Amino acid sequence: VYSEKELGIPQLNTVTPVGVTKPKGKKKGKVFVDDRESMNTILAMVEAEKQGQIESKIMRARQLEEIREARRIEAEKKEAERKALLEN
Amino acid sequence: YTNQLLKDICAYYGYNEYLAEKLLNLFPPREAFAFFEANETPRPVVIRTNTLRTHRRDLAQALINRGVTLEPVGKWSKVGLQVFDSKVPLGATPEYLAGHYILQAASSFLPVMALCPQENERCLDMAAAPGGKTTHMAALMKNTGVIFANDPSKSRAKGLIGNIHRLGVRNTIVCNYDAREFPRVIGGFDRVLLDAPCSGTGVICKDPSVKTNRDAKDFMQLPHTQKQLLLAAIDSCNHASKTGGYIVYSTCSVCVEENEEVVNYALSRRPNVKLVETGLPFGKEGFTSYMGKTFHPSLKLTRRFYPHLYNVDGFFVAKFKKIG
Amino acid sequence: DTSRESLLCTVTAFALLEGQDAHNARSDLHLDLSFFITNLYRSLLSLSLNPDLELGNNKINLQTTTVLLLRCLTSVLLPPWNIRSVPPIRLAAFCKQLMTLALQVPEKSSQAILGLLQDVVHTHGRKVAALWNTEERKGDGTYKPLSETVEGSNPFTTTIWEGELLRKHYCPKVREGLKAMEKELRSI
Amino acid sequence: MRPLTDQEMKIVLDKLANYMTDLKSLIAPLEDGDRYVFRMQKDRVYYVKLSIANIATCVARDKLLSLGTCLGKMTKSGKFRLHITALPILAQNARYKIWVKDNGAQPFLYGSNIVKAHVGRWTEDCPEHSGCVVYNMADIPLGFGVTARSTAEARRLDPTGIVCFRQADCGEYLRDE
Amino acid sequence: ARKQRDLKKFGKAVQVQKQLERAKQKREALDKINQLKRKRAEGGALGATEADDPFDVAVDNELSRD
Amino acid sequence: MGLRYKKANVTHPTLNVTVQLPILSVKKNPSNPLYTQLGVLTKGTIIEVNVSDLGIVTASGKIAWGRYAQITNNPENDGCVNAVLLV
RNA sequence: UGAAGACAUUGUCAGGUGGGGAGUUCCUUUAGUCCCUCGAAAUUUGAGGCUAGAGGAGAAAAGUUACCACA
Repeated sequence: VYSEKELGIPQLNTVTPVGVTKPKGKKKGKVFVDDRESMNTILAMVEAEKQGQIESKIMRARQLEEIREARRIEAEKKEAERKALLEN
Repeated sequence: YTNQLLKDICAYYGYNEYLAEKLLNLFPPREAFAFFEANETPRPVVIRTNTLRTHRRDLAQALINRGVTLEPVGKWSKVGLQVFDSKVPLGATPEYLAGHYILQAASSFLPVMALCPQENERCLDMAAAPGGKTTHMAALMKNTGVIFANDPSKSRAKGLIGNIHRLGVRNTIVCNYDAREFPRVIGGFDRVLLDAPCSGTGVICKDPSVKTNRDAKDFMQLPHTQKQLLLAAIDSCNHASKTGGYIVYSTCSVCVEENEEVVNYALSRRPNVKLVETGLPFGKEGFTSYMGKTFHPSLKLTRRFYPHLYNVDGFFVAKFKKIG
Repeated sequence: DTSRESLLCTVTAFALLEGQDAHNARSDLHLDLSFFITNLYRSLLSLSLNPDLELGNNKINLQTTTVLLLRCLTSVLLPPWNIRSVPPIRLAAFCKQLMTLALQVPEKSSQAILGLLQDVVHTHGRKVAALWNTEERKGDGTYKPLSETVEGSNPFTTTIWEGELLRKHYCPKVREGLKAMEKELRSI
Repeated sequence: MRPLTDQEMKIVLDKLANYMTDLKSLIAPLEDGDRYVFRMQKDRVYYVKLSIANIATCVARDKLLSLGTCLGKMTKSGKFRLHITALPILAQNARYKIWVKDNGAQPFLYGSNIVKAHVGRWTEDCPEHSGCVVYNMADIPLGFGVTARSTAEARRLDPTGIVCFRQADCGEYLRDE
Repeated sequence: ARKQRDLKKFGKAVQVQKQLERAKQKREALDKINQLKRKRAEGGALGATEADDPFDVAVDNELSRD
Repeated sequence: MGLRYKKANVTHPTLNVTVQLPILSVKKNPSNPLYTQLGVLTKGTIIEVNVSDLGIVTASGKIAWGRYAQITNNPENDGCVNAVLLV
């Protein structure tokens, strides 16, 4: 038994797509984000992770939609930053 | 005669021939002898009460409850508490570990009350090596504003960060910068504070190397460095503010090249500085002339502190105002 | 309803700890109320808002929530066992909220709330007297009246001024207990 | 002074929430309108007001030493550790508290795990492993740690039996001197 | 398992070269201090207090003064 | 506590004097770099000693405060710690 | 047309930082010229300049410890 990260396993094209695979070690990059209101929803997400899944289907769907609205807000800020970079 | 007095004093106290001659000059003869007793003699141990987590009376009751013999010291301080005897070590008490009180000296108290730090005010400290002054200033603004802690040595910075975060300060940033370069970095503060590197004649009990290891060459470069240190203090403060901001000049030396000469050089080079009454309760006025050279009569408002009069270390305090 | 049912459950769990064999079972069980005082602290606002406090040898089955609040608030700040072993922030916060209870309460519940809190000060004294005096005030951070925990609020920063508001309350009855509160305070 | 990313944000608040009861007061807008923001310097994270964070951007990154209150350290494997620097905010709104006697108070300062014979009073609703913050009589914050055993099981051990674990204690301020 | 088999067969041999180099580290450090002995006994030119560099940096600085 | 020493007997090859001066720090124990960190006093271990009482005049007219001193005895076998100044 | 109100706010220069975005593939240790510049000192110093002895796939993660816990 060994860790999968240590094994050089190629990425497989499942129902979840591979996207564009980045080379390992050679110019591997990452991203950057802090936020104010979306990170407030990450607070709302983590007690929901800590206190477990909600037995109420209404409250579980309501808290998932709040994270969806946070992703929609975070995405709209990202295209706004892309438009600002195109203007500059 | 005087020459017999210098040779006898250097032999029995072990001073260097130079620094004994300089210190003999600034005193009357019987006053010099009483001063040489005290500065070699160890000083009393003093405690600063953290106003944030505790206050004077309930901390005092707590330490006597742990066996510590205390006494409120003076009418000068509502914050100071002298110690006389302690079964438990002072750093061992759980009040210390929470940051209810901090070890200081008396001379670390008075620059902070020379300053008058108010809430929501941007302040500074060019040398905060033990960190007692910085924790005292934050006790007065009640956890508001911002303090820029500065010290040019990383080794002292570890004790700074340890002392600050124990005391619960939450508002200080500490940078390892030469403070000559500091107004180029930011500038525009309210109340700047400077405890310059000095010759250390004011305190020989803590550092007994100044008895001999301080000569003619050291008395030129060291006051030279206070000048570039001190001119940076005006060039970093604000000429105007919603709450008026003042500089404070504090040195741990009794020398006359280190003290009352640097402030003469500063007030001559920058005419947009005045000096008024410094707010400390007691003290002795500075000398307007020492060796044929005249200083402006604003130095009568400066306060000098001496081991023989008060059981404190040798100190100079002066506060500045910025105009333009 | 829910305010009463919690208060019926309130003096209940305080009675189980009040058991002599059960206090001898403090070292034979964890029976701890630090979850439950925090429930009373966050509900002291809601209990103050409800004017249903007075309605038409028993420990639990008393109907009115005025005496239920008393037997609660007696057991919190004056335990039978370990009477003088009480945490300080619990004394500072519950007495400060008692001043808020002294604002929104009817008259009969007021005197007994008043008549309780000299007994709190007369037994504790200097541990709570830091609040009434501003030289004994800690300056850590501003006061947060709506906190989820008793230690979350920091009542050592705020002094007490609602005693002044109770002089403005009917003098003949309420003001008597106020002087009795301040006289026992000076007598300490 | 790199602010935390998405992945790093869930790690710090997770182990925070295993010790905290109200996560909303920590990130709350205050009267001046400025909030408390989390930055990180040299693989350790700092908990700071936003305004003092903003004027901290002037110092050079590998030149600045420390800033505000240190919440803890990022480990090499990506986990998060708490230091006793995090204690003043951690004890401000703690969720489970332990009181120890004076003969057990100094053991924590020397660095022992909490044993049954020193506890002054407990809190309920503690599972077999729950984070807790320890005080003396005077509610002086002494440290934080995890409960060793549950509400029933911790006491049915011996009076020489460890009741709560040591994680961090105020005595580490006595080290860097 | 190839790596495990190599240190299987080496075993004691790693211990022998290990004991030899630490004794070589003892010999060179003692010999380094002996060079400091003949340095100061023949000449010198020092400070009042003493340099805050640790060893093998400080001692190399005094050897560079030759 | 009983295995701790704060003072060592230190010989000065010039002026041929032995005195007691305090130990300031342990610089290098060549037997083990681990033993250097706790400050284990073995043979040929360099310590820093206060040379204030000697008053040896350095260059530029300055009085020394800390010198190298090699421990020349085995302090585990005999109680006294003995050393020679490296001057 | 009313309120705030010379507060903000705004823009331009001169800076600091910049783990972020776009491209891209000199410092360290030591000494001297006590020569030049800026400082300081009742005449001598300090800080920069210049010169010469020795070193050099790229924010994703790497080398090391007479160290800790585990296997």
